[PDB]
Amino acid sequence: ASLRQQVEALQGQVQHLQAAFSQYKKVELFPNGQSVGEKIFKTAGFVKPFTEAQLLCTQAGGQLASPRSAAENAALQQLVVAKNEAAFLSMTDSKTEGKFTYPTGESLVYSNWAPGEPNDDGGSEDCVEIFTNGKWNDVACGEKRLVVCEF
Amino acid sequence: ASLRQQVEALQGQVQHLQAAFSQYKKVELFPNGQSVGEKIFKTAGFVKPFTEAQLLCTQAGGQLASPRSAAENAALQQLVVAKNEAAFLSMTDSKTEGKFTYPTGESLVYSNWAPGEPNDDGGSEDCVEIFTNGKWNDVACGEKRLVVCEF
Amino acid sequence: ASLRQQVEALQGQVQHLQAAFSQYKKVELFPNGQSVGEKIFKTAGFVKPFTEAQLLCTQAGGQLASPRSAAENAALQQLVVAKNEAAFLSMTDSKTEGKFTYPTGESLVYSNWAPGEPNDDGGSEDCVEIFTNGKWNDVACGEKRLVVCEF
Ligand SMILES: OC[C@H]1O[C@H](O[C@H]2[C@@H](O)[C@H](O)[C@@H](CO)O[C@@H]2O)[C@@H](O)[C@@H](O)[C@@H]1O
Ligand SMILES: OC[C@H]1O[C@H](O[C@H]2[C@@H](O)[C@H](O)[C@@H](CO)O[C@@H]2O)[C@@H](O)[C@@H](O)[C@@H]1O
Ligand SMILES: OC[C@H]1O[C@H](O[C@H]2[C@@H](O)[C@H](O)[C@@H](CO)O[C@@H]2O)[C@@H](O)[C@@H](O)[C@@H]1O
Ligand SMILES: [Ca+2]
Ligand SMILES: [Ca+2]
Ligand SMILES: [Ca+2]
Ligand SMILES: [Ca+2]
Ligand SMILES: [Ca+2]
Ligand SMILES: [Ca+2]
Ligand SMILES: [Ca+2]
Ligand SMILES: [Ca+2]
Ligand SMILES: [Ca+2]
Repeated sequence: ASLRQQVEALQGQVQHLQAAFSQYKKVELFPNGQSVGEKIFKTAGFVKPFTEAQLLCTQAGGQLASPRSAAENAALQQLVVAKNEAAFLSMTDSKTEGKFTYPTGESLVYSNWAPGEPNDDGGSEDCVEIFTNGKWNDVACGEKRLVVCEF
Repeated sequence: ASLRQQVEALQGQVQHLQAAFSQYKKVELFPNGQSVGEKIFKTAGFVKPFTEAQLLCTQAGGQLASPRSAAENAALQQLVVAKNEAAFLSMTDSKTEGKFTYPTGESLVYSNWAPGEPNDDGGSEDCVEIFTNGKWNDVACGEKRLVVCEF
Repeated sequence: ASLRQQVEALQGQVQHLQAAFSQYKKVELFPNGQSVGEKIFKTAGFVKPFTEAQLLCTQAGGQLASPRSAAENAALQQLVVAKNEAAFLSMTDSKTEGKFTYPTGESLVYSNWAPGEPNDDGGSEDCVEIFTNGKWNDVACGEKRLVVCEF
């Protein structure tokens, strides 16, 4: 009656929010965001050394891009191609050389290394970038690569 | 009194939600977006040729700015005025020389041609740009113009 | 009635909506935003003079950043440091010299002045900027500093 009518109204509000929010999400993701599954990649539009880009992500409430999938990597790669800038991933074998780990300290459930990589070139390459072709290369942490954080 | 305090719940949350979403809408629209009606113009902030720009928009789940009225053209000019870059529109007479149409193929319902426009200069100008003064000029689709999508 | 078949509905949506929005929050605030309480500071990412910038904010539905607590101030300081540009605050003493107020003509409830500030250098400094250390300074309103709106 008066409850029928006000739930019926609660109905319209929630539909209005889904359409509005839906169109808003599109707006947010253009042009510096990629959506794939339940994760979002977003670029900061610029480049920084690993430690500098790493802290950018953590405090924004997310973390460096950690594609655990060829699908996540291809989307991330869509972002890297776009800026025409190779980007850091979250992974680092700085604990123990030769074995790369996610920031929790876990081990890689997925990789997309480029031929010859990782080679720890110079005896000092413990971070990872992703190329415009989507493939991986371990590299020194002090190099400035595109900042892309996952959410 | 049960579902009374069950729907009074969702209602509360739906309300707090609408406030949040409302403040956040105005945050994304700053500074690279305009809201006019139910349409949302958003500029990337850089220039591209028509085809690259067109792709960008289609891929963000939208398309190139297609002002359909005074009010809409005015909102779009804002973005243009602000970036001091002439932007591209979706409209083309690539099919029938002299007949400009939206991507859907439909003929124009509004226009704002600059005095003496279009002129298909050089014997080839199939695309459209909006100036900082609002008026329209046709241009070669190879030109790099400001990218602005509509959602 | 059959209403309990429909509140079981609003429930799930509101749930899905709230979670989905909660993630785009972190998404949007990166890299140019910072929340603090229920206020958001958002940088336009460039520098303009007081008059021009205060308009970009007021036309975006907001206003020039008005930190009113040590917290709100610390948050704003975050942005300024990141972009490495001292930013304008909303407050001026153009009405009455030596007397700083908000756009509401209201008088300050928090300040974090640099030592010996404000000094109205050359008797021509009616505006406020905030340094990369969080400290305040009264500057020429004609000067161009970082644009940051509070929403
Ligand atoms: O910084 C120069 C060079 O560094 C990176 O790659 C280097 C090394 O990591 C690779 O193993 C070898 C062979 O693949 O090439 C470089 O020595 C990349 O950032 C690369 O793009 C860059 O030119
Ligand atoms: O790319 C050069 C020039 O192209 C466009 O305008 C040209 C033509 O379309 C106009 O009809 C004439 C008359 O003003 O001007 C040019 O010839 C514009 O995009 C223009 O800004 C640009 O310089
Ligand atoms: O652009 C010069 C200078 O202006 C501002 O500071 C000036 C004045 O307002 C200060 O009171 C004194 C003492 O700190 O310094 C200057 O004279 C600031 O905007 C400053 O960053 C700037 O370099
Ligand atoms: Ca090592
Ligand atoms: Ca290594
Ligand atoms: Ca290497
Ligand atoms: Ca033609
Ligand atoms: Ca033509
Ligand atoms: Ca022309
Ligand atoms: Ca004065
Ligand atoms: Ca003064
Ligand atoms: Ca001063």
